[PDB]
Amino acid sequence: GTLIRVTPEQPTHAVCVLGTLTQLDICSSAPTSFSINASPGVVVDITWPLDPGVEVTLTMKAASGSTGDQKVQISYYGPKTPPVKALLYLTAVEISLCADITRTGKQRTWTWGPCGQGAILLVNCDRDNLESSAMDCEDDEVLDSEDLQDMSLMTLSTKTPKDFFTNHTLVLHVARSEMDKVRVFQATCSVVLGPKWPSHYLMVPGGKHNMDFYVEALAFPDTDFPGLITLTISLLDTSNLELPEAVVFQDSVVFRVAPWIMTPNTQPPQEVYACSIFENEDFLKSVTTLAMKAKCKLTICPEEENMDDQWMQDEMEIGYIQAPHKTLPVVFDSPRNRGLKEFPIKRVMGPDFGYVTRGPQTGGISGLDSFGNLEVSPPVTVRGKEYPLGRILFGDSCYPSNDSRQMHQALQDFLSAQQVQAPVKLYSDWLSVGHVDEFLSFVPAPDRKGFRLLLASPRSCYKLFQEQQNEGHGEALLFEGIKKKKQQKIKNILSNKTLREHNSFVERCIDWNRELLKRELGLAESDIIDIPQLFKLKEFSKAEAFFPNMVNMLVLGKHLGIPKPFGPVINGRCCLEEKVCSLLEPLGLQCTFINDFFTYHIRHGEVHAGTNVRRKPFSFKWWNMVP
Amino acid sequence: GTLIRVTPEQPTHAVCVLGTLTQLDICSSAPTSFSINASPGVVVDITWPLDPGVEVTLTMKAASGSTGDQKVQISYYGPKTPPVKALLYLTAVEISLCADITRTGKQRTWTWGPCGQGAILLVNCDRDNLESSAMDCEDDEVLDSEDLQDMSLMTLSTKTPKDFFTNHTLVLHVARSEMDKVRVFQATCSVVLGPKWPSHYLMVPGGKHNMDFYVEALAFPDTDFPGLITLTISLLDTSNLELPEAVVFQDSVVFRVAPWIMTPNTQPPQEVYACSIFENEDFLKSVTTLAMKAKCKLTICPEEENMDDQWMQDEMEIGYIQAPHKTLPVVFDSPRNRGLKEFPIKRVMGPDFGYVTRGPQTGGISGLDSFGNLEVSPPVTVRGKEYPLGRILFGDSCYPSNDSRQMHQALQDFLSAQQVQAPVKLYSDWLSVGHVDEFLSFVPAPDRKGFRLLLASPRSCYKLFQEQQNEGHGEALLFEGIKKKKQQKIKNILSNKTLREHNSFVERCIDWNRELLKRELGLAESDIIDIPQLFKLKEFSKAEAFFPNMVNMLVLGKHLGIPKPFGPVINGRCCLEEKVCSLLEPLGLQCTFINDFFTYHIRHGEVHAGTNVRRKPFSFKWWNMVP
Amino acid sequence: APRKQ
Amino acid sequence: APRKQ
Ligand SMILES: [Ca+2]
Ligand SMILES: [Ca+2]
Ligand SMILES: [Ca+2]
Ligand SMILES: [Ca+2]
Ligand SMILES: [Ca+2]
Ligand SMILES: [Ca+2]
Ligand SMILES: [Ca+2]
Ligand SMILES: [Ca+2]
Ligand SMILES: [Ca+2]
Ligand SMILES: [Ca+2]
Repeated sequence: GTLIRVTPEQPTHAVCVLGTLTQLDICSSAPTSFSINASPGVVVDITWPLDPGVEVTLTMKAASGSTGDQKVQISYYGPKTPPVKALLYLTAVEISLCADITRTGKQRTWTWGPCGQGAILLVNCDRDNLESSAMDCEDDEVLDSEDLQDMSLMTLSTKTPKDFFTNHTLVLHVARSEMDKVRVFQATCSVVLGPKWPSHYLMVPGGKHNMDFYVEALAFPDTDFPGLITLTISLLDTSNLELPEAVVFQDSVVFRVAPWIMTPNTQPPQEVYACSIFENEDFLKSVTTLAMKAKCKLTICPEEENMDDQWMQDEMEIGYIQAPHKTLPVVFDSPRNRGLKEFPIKRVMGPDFGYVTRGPQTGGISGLDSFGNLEVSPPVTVRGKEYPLGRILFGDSCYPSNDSRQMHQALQDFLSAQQVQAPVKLYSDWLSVGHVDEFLSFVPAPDRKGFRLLLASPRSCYKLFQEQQNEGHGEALLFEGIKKKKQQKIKNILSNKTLREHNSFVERCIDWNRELLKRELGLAESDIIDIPQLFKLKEFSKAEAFFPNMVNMLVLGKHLGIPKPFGPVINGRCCLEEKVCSLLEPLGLQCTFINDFFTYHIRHGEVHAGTNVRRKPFSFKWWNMVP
Repeated sequence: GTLIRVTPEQPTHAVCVLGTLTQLDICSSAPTSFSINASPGVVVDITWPLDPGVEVTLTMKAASGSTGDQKVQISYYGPKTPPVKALLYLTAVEISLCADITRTGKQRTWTWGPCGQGAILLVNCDRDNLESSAMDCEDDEVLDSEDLQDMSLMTLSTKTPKDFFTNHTLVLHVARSEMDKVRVFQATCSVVLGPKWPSHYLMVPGGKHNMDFYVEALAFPDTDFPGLITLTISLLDTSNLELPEAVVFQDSVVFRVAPWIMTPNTQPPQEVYACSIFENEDFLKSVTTLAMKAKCKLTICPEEENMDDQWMQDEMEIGYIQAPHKTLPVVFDSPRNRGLKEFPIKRVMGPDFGYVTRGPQTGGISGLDSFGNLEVSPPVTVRGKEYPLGRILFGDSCYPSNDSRQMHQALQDFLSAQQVQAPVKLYSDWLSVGHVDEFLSFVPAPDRKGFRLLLASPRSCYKLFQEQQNEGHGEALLFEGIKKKKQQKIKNILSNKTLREHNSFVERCIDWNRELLKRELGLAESDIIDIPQLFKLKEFSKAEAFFPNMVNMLVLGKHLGIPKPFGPVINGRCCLEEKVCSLLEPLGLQCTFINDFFTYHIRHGEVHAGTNVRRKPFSFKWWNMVP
Repeated sequence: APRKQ
Repeated sequence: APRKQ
């Protein structure tokens, strides 16, 4: 909005940007009545009394070809008074700062949802740079033409008289509070805005001109950053050599920085990870077979890079970032920093594969920072509230004590700041290792919501072994088929009252989470399958799997890589495998039981813990959510 | 929610907290049909088939007098099968964690507005402690009984069997992410929760018991703290000496920390501040007279404490914090830290007077951190959106450059985090000093919205002097009455084309803000009064008042302390005073013109700049807003 | 004591 | 290489 003060003493000169509201003040400097006459290019909506509440608004149809090429003449008059004119010389210009605010096709507010508005900005956190180590957004150069594919286009369209920028100048700027989070390049690329440059005078010729910019974000939404970046163009009147520049017009574009998003087990797999180059090759054969069946790329981290760290699940989580112009996978690199420390940075980050990390990197970390403790539900609607990308799930204690663990707060805060998968804390700290993947998994299903929640279940396994005993198999041996292990009979397992007490307490820990998941994910019992599973309490009364933890499985669409439990063999078959098959095969799932005993199981993890998976991003666009 | 698994092999024992949902699993461990029979204290809503989708929910009317004093017998049966019973022994208890969630009278979500819910917590930032220096919330003791008046009451009501806590224990806790922001005391006071203590085992006797806690907040809402604190009670089953504790029940209270709130010039004044013990006493006489007229306490900072710093406006802003149980004034101490550095801490902070500060305290600061640049509008409704406590206003540049100033980002972020008065940045950086109070003020009015916005106006003053010249007074002298000053004639002021150019540019800077205020505060022209005021550009083309800046006034209800302009004397009276009077007297305002020339004006400030005011808090309760 | 420095 | 330490 602008209010131009017109005067009979002096003619006034003014610029009018198309799309702006221009009013006249006729009264303040008048000498009883007035009339207005203007050139055809000016539409004056409002003969009239010289009264202060008379709203006179000027509208201009097109950009001026010359400065002052439109005129307004206000003739004041009275009963005995010959007319007195005031002159206003107008120059109209077009100043449009443009971005993809409809989110398909290149107010000043970023709004969520399908009817919303606001452009998207990607954190430029991959490495298209040929033989480099850094993320692309770390320097202030565009070093590759394909890097620009990651960036957001913004264009300044101007239409002015040929001499307009003799006396006016345009400046592009970003608030100092946001300059550290964005970098803007001008294309014909050189930086115009960025971490030490909050403003830049644009060099723009008169007439019609179009100037393209490319914008990269430098930081993910976080505690300290809601995720919005505003870029502003200001038109400055520099007509007076003995006076400071005066702002004539400002316009803005607001971008939202795209969140980091995880993919549930119900998303189709694209690539499997194992770092199974260590001591054993038959585990690796099985997962390789499964990957083939599932049509996945397969990548393996060798012993020389492993440093004997076999837990491919724990050091990273492969998510993605998504904009209308570009979607790419992005590895969240856990601070756990064991043998696999370098793998995400050296082997997973690369062209069109982004990187993020959080938390302290040389200590101050726990087991619950391992990303076996970081999972995500399938899409879910909870008491009317839709969660179309699911809800992040991570394990905690039920209350903080001297002996309890949590995922580091920096990680927790980063996940919640990616508002999109509204995290839910579960209770995993009762486990020795402490990971949600030790008691839950999700698998696809053809009916009802499209998945099942699988939970480890001591109840189910006691039921199974009791039925087997009732049918005369009390002598059948748990751990049949194992070289070096105490074989144990079903009857002695059942009669062990301390084992029963242990598993009763575990059942209680899992049941707490069952009801938590039910509330927070809106699940019914019909969404849930119990997988027969025994545990034992050991050091600090922390729970460990009694036999291979079958819930800690690899889910490759309908192909499942389930730890081989080595259960009692009844009518030629392990009754545990048999039970699991009877539960999952009716869903169309194919269960492969993988020997992981002396390589994973014995070192406190199973198939899921020794592998990782990159999965297809959701088709649903995160910005269409209303978090 | 809880799902109890009943078994014919073993009777089960369970606790039920009143107000909780308890279901039975009848099927999982059944031996075709079942029936249920329970004691009168159990209501069982659900003869029936042994089918998994049969929902059996137990409700208990009152707390148990003895453990297991309520029973449920599930008799299973079939065509050829005599009944088989399963036993469930129930103990009901009452565990209520209570707070003032209706906000008058001592779900788990804090919601805004008159129909909302959630208790309020005050930052305990005053000093009730007798002869002390620290804020009360800095230690972990309640040192005075009146300190508790600032704190929020939370009560744990429990009703159990006499022996219940033999085998159960209650723990009170706060997330580690929030423990640094709250401290909780148990009353009979000793700390139970706080910065290094996130959890505490409560010592609670069986039967009926009520335990009061008092809660203080330790930090204001900020960038890093949305303002919510959750305190949780957990009931733990400690029945088994060979197993970890098991959570049976949790309940929570969510508190919101009360924001820091400012008071506009339309709020009735309560206390006036000046540190007018320096060289001159007649200035001080006038403000003292005004304070008396306005029925205000008056406090003055002496030269020995001043260190010759006379700008009482700049080092502080007196706001307040508000809860249903307590409202107190709170000084925001600016980091500017000149001669008045100690005044807020030593003289203003005290019993029922809080303290807050922000920003770096030994450098890194600008003039726009002086609190002459921090103001607030009256209540305002802007295109339907209500701002019942007004909108904070502070001055900025129009864009960031090497030579531009801003208020420090820590201050800006703190103001916006007190969401309640949704700050608006104005353009003050064109001024030498750089403060919004140099071009605007608000005064009460009896009609229309209840105020006027006053803006400094070179237009008005040129109009005034021109009319005076037209009426034959061109010889009249600006600065009549001043000892040591170049007197200047109206005719020469008007003919000075450079002065006119300067004031034309200033008019442009003020007009930018006029339209900004119009948009952001929803103002019409009829809300605005122009006060005649000339400026000049000096060092770095920065604007300074040509004569005493009349808008920089002290507003004490209908009593105004306006800098004496010493304008041209026409028909026995300064025509500027006369003009201002003609503008303000029709509103019921009484204008006192105060000589501040050689003491304030000459040192780049006026009456508002040399004083400060504490005003009555809004009656409207901030929590009833929907920001 | 100028208001500005 | 235990999963836990
Ligand atoms: Ca780059
Ligand atoms: Ca890139
Ligand atoms: Ca790492
Ligand atoms: Ca790329
Ligand atoms: Ca994971
Ligand atoms: Ca204290
Ligand atoms: Ca206190
Ligand atoms: Ca200070
Ligand atoms: Ca107090
Ligand atoms: Ca102030």
